[PDB]
Amino acid sequence: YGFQPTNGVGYQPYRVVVLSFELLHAPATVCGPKKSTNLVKNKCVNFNFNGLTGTGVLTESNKKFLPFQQFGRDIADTTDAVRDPQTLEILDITPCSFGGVSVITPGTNTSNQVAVLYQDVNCTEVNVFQTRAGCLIGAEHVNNSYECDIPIGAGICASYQTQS
Amino acid sequence: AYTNSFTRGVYYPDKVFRSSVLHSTQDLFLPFFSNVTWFHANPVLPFNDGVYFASTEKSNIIRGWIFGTTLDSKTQSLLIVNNATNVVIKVCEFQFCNDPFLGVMESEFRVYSSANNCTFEYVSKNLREFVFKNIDGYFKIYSKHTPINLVRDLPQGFSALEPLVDLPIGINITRFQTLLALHRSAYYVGYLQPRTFLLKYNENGTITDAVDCALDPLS
Amino acid sequence: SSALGKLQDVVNQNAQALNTLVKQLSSNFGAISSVLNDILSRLDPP
Amino acid sequence: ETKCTLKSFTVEKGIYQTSNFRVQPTESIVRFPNITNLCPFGEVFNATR
Amino acid sequence: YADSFVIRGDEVRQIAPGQTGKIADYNYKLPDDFTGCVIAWNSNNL
Ligand SMILES: *[C@@H]1O[C@H](CO)[C@@H](O[C@@H]2O[C@H](CO)[C@@H](O)[C@H](O)[C@H]2NC(C)=O)[C@H](O)[C@H]1NC(C)=O
Ligand SMILES: *[C@@H]1O[C@H](CO)[C@@H](O[C@@H]2O[C@H](CO)[C@@H](O)[C@H](O)[C@H]2NC(C)=O)[C@H](O)[C@H]1NC(C)=O
Ligand SMILES: *[C@@H]1O[C@H](CO)[C@@H](O)[C@H](O)[C@H]1NC(C)=O
Ligand SMILES: *[C@@H]1O[C@H](CO)[C@@H](O)[C@H](O)[C@H]1NC(C)=O
Ligand SMILES: *[C@@H]1O[C@H](CO)[C@@H](O)[C@H](O)[C@H]1NC(C)=O
Ligand SMILES: *[C@@H]1O[C@H](CO)[C@@H](O)[C@H](O)[C@H]1NC(C)=O
Ligand SMILES: *[C@@H]1O[C@H](CO)[C@@H](O)[C@H](O)[C@H]1NC(C)=O
Ligand SMILES: *[C@@H]1O[C@H](CO)[C@@H](O)[C@H](O)[C@H]1NC(C)=O
Ligand SMILES: *[C@@H]1O[C@H](CO)[C@@H](O)[C@H](O)[C@H]1NC(C)=O
Ligand SMILES: *[C@@H]1O[C@H](CO)[C@@H](O)[C@H](O)[C@H]1NC(C)=O
Repeated sequence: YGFQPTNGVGYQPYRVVVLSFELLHAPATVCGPKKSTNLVKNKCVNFNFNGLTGTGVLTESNKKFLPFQQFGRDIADTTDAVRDPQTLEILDITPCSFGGVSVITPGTNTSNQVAVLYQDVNCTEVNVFQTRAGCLIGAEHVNNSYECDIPIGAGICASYQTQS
Repeated sequence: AYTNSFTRGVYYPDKVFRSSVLHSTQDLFLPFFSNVTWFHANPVLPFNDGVYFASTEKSNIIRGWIFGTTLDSKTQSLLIVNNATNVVIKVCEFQFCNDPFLGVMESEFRVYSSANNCTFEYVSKNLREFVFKNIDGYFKIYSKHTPINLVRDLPQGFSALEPLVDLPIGINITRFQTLLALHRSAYYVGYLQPRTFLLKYNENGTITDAVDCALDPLS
Repeated sequence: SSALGKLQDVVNQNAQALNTLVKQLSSNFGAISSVLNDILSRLDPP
Repeated sequence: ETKCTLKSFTVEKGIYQTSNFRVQPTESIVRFPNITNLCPFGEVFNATR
Repeated sequence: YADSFVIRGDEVRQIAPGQTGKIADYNYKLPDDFTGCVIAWNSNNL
């Protein structure tokens, strides 16, 4: 080619690069970059650390891994800790609160009022009274002791007095 | 010569931390109380399924290994070397001396005579154990450096080996060798089989004891 | 102070059963994995 | 809800399990190792000759 | 419901209950809960 600067387009030099991706039969190789995002703590989230996928609330911990160890698990083999791959800090994993809901009825033939128990849940995550059976909403906590009427649990009972 | 390991060649088989528990695994291990070859100072050995490899000295006579199927050209092989500088992993097609070594002036490296088609490079008394294995195109290397209070005999005790490297090569392996620094101015080889072990984990997460579950009725 | 085996056994039996229940959440029963986020990631809905 | 789970327009005094409850994930996060092997294409796409 | 059209001769297996394909993913879909028949016959003579 005798290239010259006063050549019409289609006679001027073009530089070409041909990328050819091949896949023999190895174990792996080059791939595209994996974008990430900041880490928030003390909220039920959907996390993903390197491929470790789950959901729950992440707090900071008092464990000490070994430099090559990347996550922890307990008896029954559930993941209960993790290392995040940028801070090099280990974080506790706690499942996000759950439970049952029970309604306390004084009998529909007597009233339409009800109380509600959220079983083994702290009261913040739902007048309002904290038992050892859970959080109880819609019942007043009196100071006298009667015979048990409706069993709530852990020593507490409920009843329709006087009207409430 | 041949010698008897006692409880040797235990490595962490995964990245998982564990507090004070007893965890059971199935993997490739060096059985307890095994028949390990003894070498003094060497020849082409087999691989066939992983390798345990200890060594003892204060100087550094053991200067890496060489791996592969043919240890020559016409097929690819690995080469792991250490001059007085630092480690040099390398993967080409080579032409290896049938008796390859390096001298100690301090001029050396009569190891190979060819370095073609390189597909991977890298550059940068005592008891030094290593476990080499090769699964799904990955060549894993575990290692541990314990100090003996002897010079060159295989001691007794428990010491778990921590993972070092991971190489996505793809290379086939059937044979391996060793490399030594000559004189110009002791090592063992076990093999690994599929066993089932019971590892005792400390509260910091280290393996402190183990049980080989196919030794005897008590185990 | 220096025998309560009948009380210890009912505790042990219940714990041994509850652990076997959770340890079954990691068997395939003839599937590609034990995780639903792995069958919902490398398979189409059909 | 009690009347639904009991299948009846009358209910008698007691305590009744009616449903479950659980907190939902607020958002999603992702973590990964930093970059280092960006792999320079400013040699093949940026050559002098 | 009679749905009547014409396609390329290749993606006749693209009209099926539950599948992936450039014809099935963009121009015509059937539910996996399909119930009915599919008839196809050649046409370049019309
Ligand atoms: C990942 O990269 C970031 C920077 O991109 C590193 O963040 C620094 O961390 C050190 C702590 O060792 C801090 O003193 C610096 O202020 C941080 N700088 C920035 C810009 O965030 C982080 O250490 C790297 N981690 C790894 C494992 O490579
Ligand atoms: C080759 O190198 C040059 C210079 O480093 C790159 O040119 C830059 O391109 C960006 C986006 O078009 C501009 O914002 C910059 O101003 C350019 N550089 C300069 C110095 O002005 C170019 O992107 C590189 N080529 C490739 C393919 O990466
Ligand atoms: C339920 O209601 C009926 C109808 O009002 C009444 O006859 C009966 O006594 C009530 N049952 C009680 C109060 O236990
Ligand atoms: C419930 O949450 C409060 C708020 O942090 C906390 O102080 C308390 O210990 C928790 N448990 C009980 C039983 O109140
Ligand atoms: C119940 O009695 C205790 C006495 O220790 C008192 O502190 C509390 O305020 C009382 N509660 C009510 C609702 O009277
Ligand atoms: C190891 O095997 C060889 C094979 O002949 C045998 O001669 C030797 O006694 C064995 N060593 C031990 C410690 O069992
Ligand atoms: C050590 O050996 C490697 C093997 O190629 C070589 O690259 C390196 O230069 C050697 N060290 C010195 C100081 O030459
Ligand atoms: C490997 O080297 C030989 C000789 O140098 C050469 O013929 C062959 O093309 C090389 N392999 C590849 C994939 O280029
Ligand atoms: C390793 O050698 C075997 C010989 O049986 C061969 O079948 C296999 O393909 C080789 N490995 C690779 C990755 O090609
Ligand atoms: C490691 O374990 C030892 C004994 O089990 C313990 O005393 C120590 O606190 C742990 N943590 C260290 C050394 O950081």
